[PDB]
Amino acid sequence: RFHSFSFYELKNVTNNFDERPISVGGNKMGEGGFGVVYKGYVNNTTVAVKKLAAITTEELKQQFDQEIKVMAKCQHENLVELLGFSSDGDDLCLVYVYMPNGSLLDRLSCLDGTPPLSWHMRCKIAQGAANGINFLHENHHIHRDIKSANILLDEAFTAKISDFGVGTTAYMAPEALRGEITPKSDIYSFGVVLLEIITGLPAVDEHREPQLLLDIKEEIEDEEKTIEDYIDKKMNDADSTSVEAMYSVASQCLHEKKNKRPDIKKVQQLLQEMTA
Amino acid sequence: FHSFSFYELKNVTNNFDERPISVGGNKMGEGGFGVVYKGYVNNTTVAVKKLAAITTEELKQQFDQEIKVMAKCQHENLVELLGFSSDGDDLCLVYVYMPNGSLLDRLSCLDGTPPLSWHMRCKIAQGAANGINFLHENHHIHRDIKSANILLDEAFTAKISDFVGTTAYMAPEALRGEITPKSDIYSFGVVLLEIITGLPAVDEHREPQLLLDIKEEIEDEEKTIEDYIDKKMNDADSTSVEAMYSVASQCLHEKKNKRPDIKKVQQLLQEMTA
Ligand SMILES: Cc1ccc(C(=O)Nc2ccc(CN3CCN(C)CC3)c(C(F)(F)F)c2)cc1C#Cc1cnc2cccnn12
Ligand SMILES: Cc1ccc(C(=O)Nc2ccc(CN3CCN(C)CC3)c(C(F)(F)F)c2)cc1C#Cc1cnc2cccnn12
Ligand SMILES: [Co+2]
Ligand SMILES: [Co+2]
Ligand SMILES: [Co+2]
Ligand SMILES: [Co+2]
Repeated sequence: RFHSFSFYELKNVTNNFDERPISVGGNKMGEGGFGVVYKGYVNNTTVAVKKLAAITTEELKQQFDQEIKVMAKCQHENLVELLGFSSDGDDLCLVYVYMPNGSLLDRLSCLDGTPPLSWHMRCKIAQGAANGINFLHENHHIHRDIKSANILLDEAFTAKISDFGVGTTAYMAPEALRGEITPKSDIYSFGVVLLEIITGLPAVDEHREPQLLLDIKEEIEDEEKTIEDYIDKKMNDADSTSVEAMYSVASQCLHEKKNKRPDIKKVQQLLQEMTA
Repeated sequence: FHSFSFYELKNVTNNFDERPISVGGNKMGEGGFGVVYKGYVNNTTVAVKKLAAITTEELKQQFDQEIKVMAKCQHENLVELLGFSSDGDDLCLVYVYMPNGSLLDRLSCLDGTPPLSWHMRCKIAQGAANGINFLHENHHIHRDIKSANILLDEAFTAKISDFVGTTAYMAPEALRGEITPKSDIYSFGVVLLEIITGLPAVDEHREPQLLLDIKEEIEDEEKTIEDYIDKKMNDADSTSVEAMYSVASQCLHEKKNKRPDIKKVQQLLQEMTA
C-alpha cells in the first residue's frame, strides 16, 4: 500500500528542509495545518512532504494516524495520493505525489502569469472534480471543505481533489453554517466552484458587489443580470450553450434547500451531457 | 498620404460590414463621429473610420483638422494615418491596423491572450510616454488619454491613438473645463495604475469604483501597493513596481502645477528600467 519512508531520507531529499521559498530555489512551498510542506524528490517522483510541528504532541499523532487511515481508503484518479509517511525519529512526515500545475484557484486567477484555462479544459476539470467527489460519496466520505484551492492539477491538468488542513464560509451551504454534516453541503460548495470556473472570479471579494460569488445567482434570477455578463473574458472557446448548461448545474447545486439539490451522480450526468 | 476613392474602401471593408469581427463582419468599433472597420489594401491591413451624421461642414472641418494634425504627427509611438477618401459622401480616414489591439484588452487578457509580463509593460509605458512627449513638444493636448487609446503592434510597441474625455481618467481641473497638457499627465498616471494592477480604471461594482482612489488608501496606509499588484506576472520585482507607482503617484497629484511634465516622467521611467 504505502511506502514507509525514513525521516533521514526525507530530510536529505528536501535539502535538510530548506525553508526558503521555491521561487528563490528553496524547498518550502507552504505552511499551516500543524506542519510545513516542502517539495522533494523520492522514489523517482516529485513529492510534497508535510513535516508536522509541535500543540499537544499526541493530538498531532492523532491527526497523523487519521490522515493515513482515511487516505488508505481514498485512492482514485481524481484524488490526491498519499505515497507514504515516516513515523521515524524526530518528526512525523506525510508524503504526497506532487501536482505541478497547482490549484484550480491559482490557474483561474492566472497566478504568476500562467495562460488562461480554455473552456474545453475547464469543462474537463469540472468533470474530473465531480468524479473525485463521486468517489468520496459512494464510499461514505464527506469532504466538508470543497473549494477551488482544494482542487489540484497534475501534468495533464486532471482534477485532483485535496483537503489541506468547520469549512470555508464563502463555499458553505446554509445548513452547513448551522452545523449540519451532509454530502449535500459538498454539492453546494461544488456549485460555487462551478461559478468560479465560469466567471474566473474568486468566491469571496470583500471589495466587490456582491461580496460572495454565489449571490450572482440571485442577480441572474431577478434578471438584473445574465450569465453572459459574468463569463470570464479570458477564453475564446466558450459557446453560449454549454456555458449555460454548466450554469444550470451550478444553480441546481446552489439551491438553498438541501433536498432539492442533485446528488453527485446527477451532477456527473449533467456535466456529461454538457460536452456530449 | 494616399487619396482613396470611396468605392475602394467600400470594396476593401466588405461594404462597411457592420457585424462585429467576431461574427465575421468588419466592424472594429465606434469612435468619434464615425464607425471603424477592418480592411486590407495595398499590402496593408487597415482601420477605416467612416464619418457619419451634427452639422455636415463641421464634420468636414473635423475631418480636415484630423488630417492636418496627423499629417505632421509621424512618430514611432503614434498611430500612423495612411490616407483618406473625400469624394462625395462619406468621409473616410485610413490608419495602419495594430494587430495586438489596445493596452486595455491585453491587460484584461481578452479572448485568452497571455498576460503581458512586467518587462513588456515597462517598455509599453516608456513608449506611450514617448508618444505623449512628441504630442506635447508639438503643442498638442491629447485630452483623452486612456488604456483603450494605447494600441500595440506585432512587437508590442505602444502607439497612441484618439477616437470630452473619459471621467474615470480626468484630472479635477479637466472636469471643471480647463484644457492643459498637465491633465494628460494625470490621465497617464491612471494608465500606470492600470499597468501595475491589471484593474480597469472604473468598476461600478468595486470599492473603490475609481482606480485612482487606491492612492488615497495607500497614502492613508489602509493598504500597500503590493496588495494591488497584478497576480498575472512572475517577473515583477518590488523595487521597479514601487518606482512606477511613485511615478504614477506624482502624475496623480491634485495640484496640476505639482505634477511632473512629460519629460520628467520619461526620465523617471528610464531610471526605473536601469
Ligand atoms: C500536504 C497535503 C496534506 C493533505 C492533503 C490531502 O489532500 N489530504 C486529504 C485528506 C483527506 C481527504 C479525504 N477526507 C477529507 C476530510 N473529510 C472529513 C473526510 C474525507 C482527502 C481527499 F483527497 F480525499 F479529499 C485528501 C494534501 C496535501 C498535498 C498536497 C500537494 C500535492 N501536490 C501539491 C502541490 C502544491 C500544494 N500541495 N500539493
Ligand atoms: C480609425 C482610426 C481613426 C483615428 C485614429 C486616431 O487615433 N486618430 C488620431 C487623431 C488625432 C490625434 C491627435 N490628437 C491631437 C489633439 N486633439 C485634442 C486630440 C487628437 C491622434 C493622436 F494619435 F495623436 F493622438 C490620433 C485611430 C484610428 C485607428 C485605429 C486602429 C488601428 N488598428 C487598430 C486596432 C484596434 C483599434 N483601433 N485600431
Ligand atoms: Co477595505
Ligand atoms: Co489609389
Ligand atoms: Co530585467
Ligand atoms: Co449592479
